[PDB]
Amino acid sequence: SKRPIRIIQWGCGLMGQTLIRTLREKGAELVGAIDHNAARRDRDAGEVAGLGQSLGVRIHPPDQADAVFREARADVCILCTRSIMSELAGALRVAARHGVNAITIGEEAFYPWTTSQALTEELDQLARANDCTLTGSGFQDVFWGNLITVLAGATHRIDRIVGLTQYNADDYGSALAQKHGVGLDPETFAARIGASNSPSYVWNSNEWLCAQLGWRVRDIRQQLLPTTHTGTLRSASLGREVPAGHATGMKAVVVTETHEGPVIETHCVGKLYAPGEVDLNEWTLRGEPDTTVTIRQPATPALTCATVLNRLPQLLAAPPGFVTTDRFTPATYVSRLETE
Amino acid sequence: KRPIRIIQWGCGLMGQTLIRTLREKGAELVGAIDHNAARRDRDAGEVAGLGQSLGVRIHPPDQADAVFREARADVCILCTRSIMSELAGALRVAARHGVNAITIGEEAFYPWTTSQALTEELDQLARANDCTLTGSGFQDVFWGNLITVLAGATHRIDRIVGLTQYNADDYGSALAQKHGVGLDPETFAARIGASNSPSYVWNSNEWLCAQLGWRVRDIRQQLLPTTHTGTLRSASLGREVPAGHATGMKAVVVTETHEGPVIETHCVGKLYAPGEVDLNEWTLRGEPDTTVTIRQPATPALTCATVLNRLPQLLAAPPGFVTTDRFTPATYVSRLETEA
Ligand SMILES: NC(=O)c1ccc[n+]([C@@H]2O[C@H](COP(=O)([O-])OP(=O)(O)OC[C@H]3O[C@@H](n4cnc5c(N)ncnc54)[C@H](OP(=O)(O)O)[C@@H]3O)[C@@H](O)[C@H]2O)c1
Ligand SMILES: [NH3+]C1CCCCC1
Repeated sequence: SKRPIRIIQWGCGLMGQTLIRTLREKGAELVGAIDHNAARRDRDAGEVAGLGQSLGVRIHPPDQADAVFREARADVCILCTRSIMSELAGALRVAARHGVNAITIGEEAFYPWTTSQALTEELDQLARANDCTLTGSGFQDVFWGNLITVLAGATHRIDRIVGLTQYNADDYGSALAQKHGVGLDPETFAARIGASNSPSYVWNSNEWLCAQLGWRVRDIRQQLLPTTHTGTLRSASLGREVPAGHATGMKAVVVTETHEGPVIETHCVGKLYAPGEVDLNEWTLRGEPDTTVTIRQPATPALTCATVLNRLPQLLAAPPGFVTTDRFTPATYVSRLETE
Repeated sequence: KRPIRIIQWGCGLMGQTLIRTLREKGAELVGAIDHNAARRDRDAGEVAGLGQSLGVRIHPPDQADAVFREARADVCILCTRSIMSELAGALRVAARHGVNAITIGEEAFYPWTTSQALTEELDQLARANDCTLTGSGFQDVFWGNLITVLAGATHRIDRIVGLTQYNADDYGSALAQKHGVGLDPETFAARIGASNSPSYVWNSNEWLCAQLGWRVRDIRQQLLPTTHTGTLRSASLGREVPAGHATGMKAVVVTETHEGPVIETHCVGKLYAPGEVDLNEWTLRGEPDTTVTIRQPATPALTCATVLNRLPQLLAAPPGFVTTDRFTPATYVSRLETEA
């Protein structure tokens, strides 16, 4: 006897709407919905997600999260809100206090152990105390992660791993556009983005690779450079026109040096696209032998959401704590989001 | 910790690569078997092209029991033949001496339906003697965990479509022979086409179904000769193949599941005209559609490196004939060492 996995969606923006539609297609049940956005509070989650039949799941503001957790009897909270642990920790604490497993697409949560050590250790203790698992997943899990380590499993010697990834700032909400400096003039970009040099998404995903490959990080160097176009580009995400020479987004170059010798160099571009530009994911393992993998035009948003859903049975089965996916076996295709 | 102790059975092109590379990863060659007249009584290091002899004389197979009793080996690597009926002799010797065996023999990757009785016999023998037998090679990642790791980021799979191509000349006589290299069209039809023996991707498609949790309903295979407009040399057979003779074999395997998804795999093993390269391109068709390309895979080096990376898992695995779908994916290993 199987029952649907019971999901609270926290963040009912572009990604959250995709997850609401897709979790139901896999046989899961939406049992709670939280969003602070004015336009969405009090609407039916089904309606907002573009379903034709309302779900009977009212979107609550976050100040009512404890009420929606107590009512919902959920197996899992999916959190699609912000990129950094400081801005995710509040929602993760709520899920943990209620003993509800949580998975976030928030990029830092993929591997936050050094970048937000104290928040991660506190959440790990709380999740342990309440007998639930927290984790970070998304596009990184396969495409900047297990894709590379499965190919490393066919490699005799690795000298260097080199990654090139690119995604469209317009496909995601304002947390991503903001992190990438979309619409900033060159001087403001340098001063706000370049100067503060906050860990890019591939800072955390390169640490995940080292953890799964069994390497120890010695140093990480990052440069954030504005991306630019010769014409004006419109940001539907931030609702701003970006004139030629203003930042259309950010290229991050991260070089991860290990004690063991190998280095991971990852170029990560989030920007507005000129006509004919597409998502990229290309990796080379340099050593013996040299191997290059190319994903032809990854459907980055769809792939993000599908790995989150495929992870859910492993998240339920996982031991309690904040357990990053480097400690899991790779995500497997799940036909139905149901549990015994 | 001590080096893993390896008997190399088959000291041809792949066996020479393994002898050189296993030592580079900190394993120790303790035995060598080869039936080739040119290699019998020579030092395995010398034959592998090392400048310093290893003190390991290549024995003919009629002396295999003697080399196993003497060597006290942890692992036998078997690089000889493609099909279980031709591998069984060596696997029986390894198992009777309680030594773990891993073969690049392609049927051994997943032989449970194609050679059921041989596999069940070897499984009980291996169990009686407290050792693990398995099949690995290029298939393990590039026709296997590469696909299932991408499947982990997929919402719905309708069809998996594979195109792979390798150079018949990179592997020695047994593979050239299996691919009908140098056969005239009539002999090809009669020996190869007519008998329709399981191509390598018959067994690898069954492995994919086992790891994705699908049940095979039917498998259909067409074997067609490959041809060139010019004469080509097989360095493995040392013969010229004139225009219109078989330069190798294209296999098309359609694997239908009870669940609905189908795996359609196109597999070409042939002599290469100038400019031709190895290929490995897969599409997961469904939601979303994902295409992965390996740019000119170094198929031989990848075959050997995944066998070595598998060794710690082969030692750890329970006794019996345990196909690699029951293992977690191969992981990059720096040092081939074991306890006590
Ligand atoms: N790991 C990955 O592979 C991956 C993939 C895609 C996106 N992401 C990231 O995950 C996050 C969500 O992406 P998205 O594109 O769906 O952004 P989005 O369209 O802005 O949607 C997020 C929703 O959450 C709301 N929100 C933000 N903070 C909240 C809080 N504390 N409580 C309740 N609701 C809150 C937002 O409201 P407002 O609009 O009012 O702020 C919005 O409705 C972003 O930071 C993005 O970078 C990660
Ligand atoms: N951070 C998300 C947006 C695209 C890159 C990886 C997933």
